[PDB]
Formats: sequence, structure tokens, C-alpha cells
Amino acid sequence: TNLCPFGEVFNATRFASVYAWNRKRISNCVADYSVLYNSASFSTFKCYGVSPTKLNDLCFTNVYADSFVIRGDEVRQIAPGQTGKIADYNYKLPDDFTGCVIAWNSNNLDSKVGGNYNYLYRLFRKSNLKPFERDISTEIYQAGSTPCNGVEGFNCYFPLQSYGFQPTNGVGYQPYRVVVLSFELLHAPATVCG
Amino acid sequence: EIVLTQSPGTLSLSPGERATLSCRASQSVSSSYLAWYQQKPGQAPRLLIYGASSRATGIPDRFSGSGSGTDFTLTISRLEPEDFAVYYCQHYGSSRGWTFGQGTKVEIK
Amino acid sequence: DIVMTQSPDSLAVSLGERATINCKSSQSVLYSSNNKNYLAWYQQKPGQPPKLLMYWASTRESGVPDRFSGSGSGAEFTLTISSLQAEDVAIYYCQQYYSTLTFGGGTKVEIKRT
Amino acid sequence: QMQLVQSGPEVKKPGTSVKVSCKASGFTFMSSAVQWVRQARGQRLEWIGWIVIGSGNTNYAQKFQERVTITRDMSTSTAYMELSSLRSEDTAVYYCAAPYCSSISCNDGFDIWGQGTMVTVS
Amino acid sequence: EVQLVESGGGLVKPGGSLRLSCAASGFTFRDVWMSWVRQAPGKGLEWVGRIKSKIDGGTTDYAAPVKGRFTISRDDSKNTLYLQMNSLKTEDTAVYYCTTAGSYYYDTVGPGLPEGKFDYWGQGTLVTVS
Ligand SMILES: *[C@@H]1O[C@H](CO)[C@@H](O)[C@H](O)[C@H]1NC(C)=O
Repeated sequence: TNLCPFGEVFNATRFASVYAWNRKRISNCVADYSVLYNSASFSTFKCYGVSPTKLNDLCFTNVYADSFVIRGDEVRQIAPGQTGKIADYNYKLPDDFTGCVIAWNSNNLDSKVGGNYNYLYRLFRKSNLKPFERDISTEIYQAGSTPCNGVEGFNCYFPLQSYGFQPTNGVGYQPYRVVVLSFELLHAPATVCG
Repeated sequence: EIVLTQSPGTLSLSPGERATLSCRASQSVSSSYLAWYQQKPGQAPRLLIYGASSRATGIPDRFSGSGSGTDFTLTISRLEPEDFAVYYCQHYGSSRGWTFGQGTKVEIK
Repeated sequence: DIVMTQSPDSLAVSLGERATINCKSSQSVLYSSNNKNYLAWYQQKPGQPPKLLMYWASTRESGVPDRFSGSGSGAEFTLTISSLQAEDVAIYYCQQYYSTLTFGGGTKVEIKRT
Repeated sequence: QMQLVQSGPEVKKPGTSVKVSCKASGFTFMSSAVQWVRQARGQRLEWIGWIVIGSGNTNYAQKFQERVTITRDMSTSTAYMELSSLRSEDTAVYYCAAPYCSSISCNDGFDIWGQGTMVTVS
Repeated sequence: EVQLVESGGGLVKPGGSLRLSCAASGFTFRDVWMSWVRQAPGKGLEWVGRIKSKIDGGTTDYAAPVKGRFTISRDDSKNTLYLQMNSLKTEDTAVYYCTTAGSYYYDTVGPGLPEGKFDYWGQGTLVTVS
């Protein structure tokens, strides 16, 4: 009955770039989401699954935590049925998604005075992502009928673009750490309870 | 920056005659970044050839690009009154390029 | 190890005169991703440790006069001082962050006099 | 039908700055890139710089280094360029150009040019 | 204000060994990558080596001319940076500095820099080999 190590997810010193979003399994432990919900530290705590407090009475076979950093205006894209650059090319939730999306304001940590360019997002892809797909390719994006020679210049571009995260950014342009908690009921005894 | 030059700087031809325009890079890079444009006085430049050979949409069959490496050409099988214009070549490169040649003109003789 | 080189080794500049320092890397410091050039410029005076003026050579650090600005991309860059003051006499160094850390040999900037 | 529409003529004093706009229409802006070229009357075309719309990345000719800035605002579907420290030699017609872009792919050359903007410095 | 303190310099016989150290200032030491830089009199700056912050592997790297003769370590409970040099050569004569330079791009430190800047250098200490 070990307590789930939520601090390893929510208190993490570093977060993955959204183009290569981190994934961690939570299993065989005692969850507490009420401590998160009542922390009042989160700018957003929204469930598309069971309501934020009703879920505390439920057991699951597992929970997955998807961790990444995006602009505050992009937080709305982290939902089922959404479109836009993050929803289509970096991270996608299925229309059948069950779980919750939690956002935290990291402007005091992830921003840098000259700008923090270590957080990357995908700008180009040949097609939209499948739900929970993680595309980490760095291959130069091709456009047009002419084959790309692997060298940037015209109709050849690096697929990723950095965020310009700075302390002076308006709230919509401030970085937010986002954790998506996906819940599953597999044909197995539950391993996660609270 | 790569320097492009053109020759002849001026040509004089009668309508119905075959014409050839040419250019030379200070160094060879690739045919894939070469394009030719046509300009008339009072008008913006218009794309004729790209990829050093492909026709732009709506371009007549008499126009074709040619050549390779350092030396590229643009040819017209027979001149029409519409074809008397100033022409330019451009090299896109890997960027930090995109230079234009000195230009060439075809006059009516 | 990546090696940075600088030129001129030294430049005499009269007061109020514009001055520049050129440099060239053994390889590009551009990362493709982020479209950033990992080049910084440092200032050193005798008896003192060097201090940072610009980190990407595109932006000034706090306390740095607006007279200073970097330029260029890829393997080749230039630092420009729009007008030199006596307070700006120093040895200037390039630093690369592309891999580990590298410094150039540095360039001396001094006031021209008879 | 794709078209580019540029801002109209403007006259500036030396030592001042000028801004020129180029509005997109009839094609996908985000997949495109915009090139800026200027031409003095009777003179050869001169490249100034270019911008990739999706990334905002730019490059400039060494002649215009730190004299020209190119920006874009996708919500206005418009490219913008600014030139500073104007000289009488900068008098020219300024043009924007871009490849046609479908939802699938873009052309491999600058098939569409704007009508041009006259800029005079005196 | 932010101030580093350096010590352990002095004359060393060739083929000998020396331990150098630098005390941390008020800025968080443990979360900042640190490096050693040396400058011989009459010469330009030369990088010696670097150590990563605790969040990372904590691994180190060295400039090729000094590799295998130099070891970098830190004591987080004392917030002190150390350099051990072995088999010293007359070529190694230099003033040695401890710095934060180059760390800001790769470290986890936010915008809240105590002086508005992340670039800190010690005054260094002279090491002489003869
Ligand atoms: C992060 O650590 C702090 C330590 O005081 C704790 O108060 C907070 O609840 C933690 N956040 C978690 C576990 O999500």
C-alpha cells in the first residue's frame, strides 16, 4: 500500500519537450488526487472523464502520466476533439478519452531571461498524429514536388520550432507544465486505488 | 554569397527566330535551386522555369530550361512579340543566397 | 574539440570611432532546431576575470551599453561597437556552446594615439 | 486564383525608416514562404531577405544586415518588412513574392509576385 | 551580492599534484553546471573542464590537452567546487577560475537571477609549475 510517487511527476525538475512528451506508468500504489485538486496550485484541473472528486472513489488497472510544457493559450488544445498545432502535431487525445488535464504555471521556473529555447514543439508533419502518438523524428520536412535533399533552404525545413519562453511574456505566452492523467480499465484486477 | 552572371547582356533578334539566354555561377551548386523569371516594364517579374527545367503553370511549350553544374541556359524555340523582355536567373541555394544575375534583354530587330 | 579563431589580433581605435571584431568557427554553431547560433562574446580587463556581454550574439545582457551588437550566422560572425569609448578598452573573446566549451584566442581593443 | 497585394507608395526622408506590407490571398499561407526583392528603375533585381511563414525564420543579404527586419502575422495573413537608415540610393520598387501552396504541397519557385510598392527617399 | 571565493593556488614542483577549490555564493550551487577555465599570462582563455548539476548524470568532461590528468568534483553539502590536478607540467601554469559561464542555457535555473544575470566568475588563483 505504498503511496503513489506523484512528486516524481508534478515536482519534476525537468519536463520533456512537447514534441517528445514524457510518458510514465502509475501502478500498484495508493493514489491521492484530492491532494492535487485541493492544492489550489493549479491554474486548470479539468476532467473529461469522471468528475475531479468523484474519481477518488474509483479504482483503475493503471494510470498514465503524460508530461510536457506548452504556452498557456495552448492549454485548451489538450482535450478530445481539438485541433491546432499542438493537438495535431505534438500531442493528441482520443475522442473517447477518459481522464483529467492539469495545468500549472511555470513562468517562475521554465522561463529564462534571454529566453528558454530548450522547450521544443513540432511545427511540420506529413499528416496529423494518431491519439497518444509520439513522433520524435528530426528528419527534414519536405514540401512540394521536388524531393528534399536533407538540407534546409527552400521547401525543406527542420520539423521542430522552439518556444520563446521569457519572464516578460503575457500570460497566454507564459509556459505551463501540463500533466495529463489517462485512466484505464483493462481486463484485470485494479492496481490503483485511493 | 554566390555570384551569378549573364550573357549576352543584350540580344537583338527578329520575331520567329530561335533565342538562347545563358548564365554562369561563380560556383556550381544544384539545378534544383535554379529558376528563371521574365519581366516587362511596369510589371512584376513572372516565373517561367523552375528546377532548371520545369515549366511554370501556363507557360508555352517553346520555353525550356537547360544546362547543368556551373552553366545554365534558357531557350526559346521561336520568338513571339510577347517574348521580348528582360530575363533574370535566381539561385535559392541552402539560403544565405538567393542572388540574382545581372539580367539580360532581348530587343526586336 | 571545436576551435574558434579571431581576427584581427588587435585593433587600434580612436575615441568615438566605430570598431568591429571578426571571428570564424571550425564548424557552424547553428543548431538547426531553434534557429539559434550558440555564440557569446566576453570582455576582459587586466587583473580581472572576463564577463559576458552577449549570449547568442543577438541580444545584450543587463548593464551592457546599447553600442554593442553582434552579427552573422552559422560559422562566421562579427561583433560591432557603434562607437568606442575609453571605458570599453578590453580584450574580447568569443565563446562557443555548441559542444563542451571553447574560447577563441581573443582580440585586443585599444585607443589609438600618437 | 492566388494573388499578393502590397501596400501603396510612400515617400520618406533620409535617416528614417519605411514599412511595406504584403497581404496573402487564395492559397495556404502557413505552408508558404515570402521573399522580398527590390528594383531601382533600369537596374537588376536585388534580393533583400526572406521569411518562412510557419516558423518565422528569416535570412538577409549581407548588404542589409541589421538594416532590414522581416516579420509576419498569420492572423492578418500578411507579411511585413521594415528598412531602416534610409538613403537616397534606397529609392526602388519593392516586391514580395511567394509560391502557390495547396493544402498538400507548395510550388518549387516564386510563381506569384505582388504589384510592387514604390519607395522614394529624398 | 554574488561572490565566489577561490583558494589552493601556489608553487608546485613538476610531476606533482595540486587540489584547487572554489566556494559557492548565495545563488543555488547544486542546480548550476560549473566549469573551470584557465589563463596563462600573455595567453587567451582556455577551457579546462565541466561538471553537470545533480539533476543530470553528474558526469564530467575535459578539454583534450588536460584529459586524464584532471578530475572535477563537488561537495553539495559544502557547496564547494573542487579540481584535482595530477602530473603537473610547466605547460599547466595559469590562473585558474571557477565559473557559471555557459550553464544557463543547459541548467534548470529560472528567470529569477539575483543580479539580473547568470554569468558569474571568481577572481581565480595562480598556479605555478617550475
Ligand atoms: C511538491 O513538493 C512540495 C514540498 O513541500 C509539496 O508540498 C507538494 O505537495 C508537492 N507536489 C506534489 C506532490 O504534487
